[PDB]
Amino acid sequence: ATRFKKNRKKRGHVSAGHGRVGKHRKHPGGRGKAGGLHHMRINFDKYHPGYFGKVGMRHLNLLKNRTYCPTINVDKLWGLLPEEKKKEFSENKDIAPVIDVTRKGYFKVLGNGKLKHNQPIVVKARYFSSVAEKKIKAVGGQCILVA
Amino acid sequence: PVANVYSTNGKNVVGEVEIPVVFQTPIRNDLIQSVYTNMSKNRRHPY
Amino acid sequence: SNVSNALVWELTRKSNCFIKKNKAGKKGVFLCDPLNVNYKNTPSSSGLVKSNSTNVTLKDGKVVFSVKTSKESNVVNQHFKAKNMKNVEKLLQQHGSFEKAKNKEKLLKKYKRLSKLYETS
Amino acid sequence: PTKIWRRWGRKVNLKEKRYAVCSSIAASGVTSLVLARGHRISHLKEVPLVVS
Amino acid sequence: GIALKNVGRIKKHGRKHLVSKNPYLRLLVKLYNFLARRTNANFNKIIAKRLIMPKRYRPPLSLSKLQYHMANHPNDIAVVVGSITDDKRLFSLKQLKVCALRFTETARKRIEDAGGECLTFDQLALKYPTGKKCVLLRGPTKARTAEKHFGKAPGKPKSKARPYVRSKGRKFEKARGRRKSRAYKK
Amino acid sequence: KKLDVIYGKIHEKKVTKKNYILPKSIVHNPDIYRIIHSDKVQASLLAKKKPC
Amino acid sequence: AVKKVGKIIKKRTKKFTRFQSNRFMRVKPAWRKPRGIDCRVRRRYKGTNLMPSIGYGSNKKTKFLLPNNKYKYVVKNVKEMEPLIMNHTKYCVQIAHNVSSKKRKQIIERAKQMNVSVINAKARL
RNA sequence: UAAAGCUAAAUAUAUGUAGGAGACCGAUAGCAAACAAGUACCGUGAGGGAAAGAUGAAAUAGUACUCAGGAAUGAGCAAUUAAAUAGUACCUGAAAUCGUUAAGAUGGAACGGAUUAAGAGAGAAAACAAGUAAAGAGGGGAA
RNA sequence: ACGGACCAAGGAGUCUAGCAAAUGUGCAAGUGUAUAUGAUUCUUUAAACAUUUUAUACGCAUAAUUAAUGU
Ligand SMILES: [Mg+2]
Ligand SMILES: [Mg+2]
Ligand SMILES: [Mg+2]
Ligand SMILES: [Mg+2]
Ligand SMILES: [Mg+2]
Ligand SMILES: [Mg+2]
Ligand SMILES: [Mg+2]
Ligand SMILES: [Mg+2]
Ligand SMILES: [Mg+2]
Ligand SMILES: [Mg+2]
Ligand SMILES: [Mg+2]
Ligand SMILES: [Mg+2]
Ligand SMILES: [Mg+2]
Ligand SMILES: [Mg+2]
Ligand SMILES: [Mg+2]
Ligand SMILES: [Mg+2]
Ligand SMILES: [Mg+2]
Repeated sequence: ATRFKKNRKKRGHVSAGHGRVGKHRKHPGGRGKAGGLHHMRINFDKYHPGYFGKVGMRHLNLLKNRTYCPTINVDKLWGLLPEEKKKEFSENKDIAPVIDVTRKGYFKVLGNGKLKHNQPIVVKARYFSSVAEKKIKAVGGQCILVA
Repeated sequence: PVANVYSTNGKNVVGEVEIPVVFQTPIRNDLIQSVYTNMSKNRRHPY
Repeated sequence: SNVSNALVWELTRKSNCFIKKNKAGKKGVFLCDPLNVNYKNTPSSSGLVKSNSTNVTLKDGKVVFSVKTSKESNVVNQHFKAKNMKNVEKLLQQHGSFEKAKNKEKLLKKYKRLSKLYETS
Repeated sequence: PTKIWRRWGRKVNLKEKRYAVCSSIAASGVTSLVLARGHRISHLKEVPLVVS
Repeated sequence: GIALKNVGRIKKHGRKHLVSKNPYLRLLVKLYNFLARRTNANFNKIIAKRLIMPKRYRPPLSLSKLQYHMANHPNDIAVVVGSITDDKRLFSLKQLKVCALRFTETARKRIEDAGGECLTFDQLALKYPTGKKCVLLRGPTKARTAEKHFGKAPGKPKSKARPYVRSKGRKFEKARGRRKSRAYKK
Repeated sequence: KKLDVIYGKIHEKKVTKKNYILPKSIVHNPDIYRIIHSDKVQASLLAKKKPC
Repeated sequence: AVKKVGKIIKKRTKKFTRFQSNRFMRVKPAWRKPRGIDCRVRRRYKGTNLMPSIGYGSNKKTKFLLPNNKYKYVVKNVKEMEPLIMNHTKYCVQIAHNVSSKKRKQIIERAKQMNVSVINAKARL
């Protein structure tokens, strides 16, 4: 809203806040990203260090749907269950839950965190990591591969 | 807490109903005014 | 439980259909609401904020007596037709048990002032 | 020169809209607030005012 | 004349008043200013100050860290001037008593199912006027992402600051100035 | 009466607003001067002091 | 100079007129602050126009009182002057410029019955 | 399953024509043009291109008569209108610039800041008198 | 040293895209009902209201690192 703009405070002043000696002129240093590597070098180097040059191989026709893969850690793995359902399994001891994470939108199980001690759980997925699968085995569970 | 139901002649009380729980919302004039300023822009015509 | 006297004061400090301020002669601001004995814009004199109140007003030609005295949201607006000093004194005992003496002489003086106003036809 | 691609309207979150409507119904049930908006209701009995 | 610095006038630096126009918050500020003044307890002063700070200095606190902080303070009350959030990484919750400004629906439900209670600040002002057996806590104030861009500029030796980039990949700012293979690293 | 169904006090298909929760307050009771005058608070105050 | 009547003190009575407004007629007398190098008024040369400052301010206890020693209130109809029945010794009334004679007669007659003074009760007679 | 062919809908519309509308402009603004406007006028030619709205309710009230004067025009005891200092160049009618009368100043500029004095013009809302008593003229309230 | 014989009207940091910091508001491991469709919406309304009768549209966030197979 034009009511609150800064320029209205300079309305009786001569130079509109831009200076007697250095004016407000039009493009006194170039246009856009003009002078990089010549007279804008310091800015480019201290704020965007790796900007110039190229590195790596080409990939000519990508097709990103071939490698799409969302992940989930073992922490959030008991939290997919309702709390009253989580209560029942921790009470009884000869039953365990079987969870299929692909039905929830995850493809690869990943292994950060701590599973509950002596509480078996069976997990279905497309890919597993080594540490995640070890942690699932240690508490008495099992991993299953699906496609 | 209840409310009375008045007949269309304006004098008799012909029942009562229990006050709905929507009537306990916090009254917030700042929020109402701010939401109103944005919403009232949607019916303007261009020039 | 979503409202109190203090919250009602917070909502009606500035935006209100009874407030009047004078652009010229910068001193002063008034509340002209029906149950304001004075006309101060303070939480301790405004009829909308207080839970019990009494007042005397003209409102049409004659003089009218008003009571609020609503203590469980039973907002009751009793209006009585003041006639003379003795009747007003009787009504103050009848309905104004919650007032101090200090407020009662102020209301009586206000009534004595209001009784001197008249017009034609 | 004024143009037709000035942003004429705004988008408002749904939850805030609903919150404001709810807070505006609640204010309709306080006698003091209704009076201060300019309505002459010195002769009403109840401010919620339900009718058959 | 006379040789003073800042013409003898004392300087202060923080926030002085509320910016928010919420009437309930203004009622709270009035109440706790009164309590701090008439019972100078160093508990009411800090509270009266904290509920004026801007949003970035009232961070959320999760349930797991709340329980961890109160592990050696049974039958005490925790006081927070932010919001409490749920944590799906916890398996079980104890019985706790907590006062704060806001609770999320899931956290509020989980707290009450274990036998605890939630309080607002006008209830703690009424039952604990001087904060006896109350423990003040706050969440992380330097975990926001904006803070990862502050500090030494990215380009000085051994700086941890993130850069502002269009996107992320091998083609976006990784060649000259980021590896010894192109004229120098960092 | 429809106003209790609209906001989920009683549930009904195609009338109740889906998964909407009625908002909550940061103050339990906005009467601060009733809190100040209570005995518990009044017994913790300090004697009134003098101006200059 | 300083003018003092009772307890009311005015620190200055002359106005502040705009620099060079006596020499050019396109320059109006209303005060504007001089900006611009080499002015001789911005630089406080002796012998020229003075600038207004916060020092000339009035005592807070007597800031808006008229020589009547009361405050002024402007009314537009009979009903607007209701609040003056409680504070009739600290206020005086003035009638608005665009009210008719018929309305003015009523306003004056009520103001007399309330024991409040009217500043301009001689207009349109 | 190439080197032959056909096909509606969902899409676009600074043109032409008709209809509706706006937190738009208000006669130096808005289209160049609110009016005999792509007109008057300029250029050998391709082309360039303005200025210019308002008496009053009604003129089915637009100024009859007399005197002076060659006329134009002026004046009236004469005349329309609520109004002519609304008379057709007609609502209101600012500033620059000029006329008339009055009051002042005036030895190679004039205005000005501070402070007083001498003149001239206006002014009673603080810049005196509640109340009592006898009439006279009004206007309200209650039992 | 340059502009200024006088008066009236006009006359100059704005709009859109994209990013960030600050602050206010809502919800919170989530958040934002896209294009559409529905309705006993239809002067206003080109607004407002709704969401498909153990619930996989899409964006940003919830995980990094490497030229890369990948982990
Ligand atoms: Mg400056
Ligand atoms: Mg310049
Ligand atoms: Mg230079
Ligand atoms: Mg000094
Ligand atoms: Mg002055
Ligand atoms: Mg200089
Ligand atoms: Mg073919
Ligand atoms: Mg074809
Ligand atoms: Mg039109
Ligand atoms: Mg034009
Ligand atoms: Mg007339
Ligand atoms: Mg006219
Ligand atoms: Mg000479
Ligand atoms: Mg030059
Ligand atoms: Mg020149
Ligand atoms: Mg102008
Ligand atoms: Mg922000």
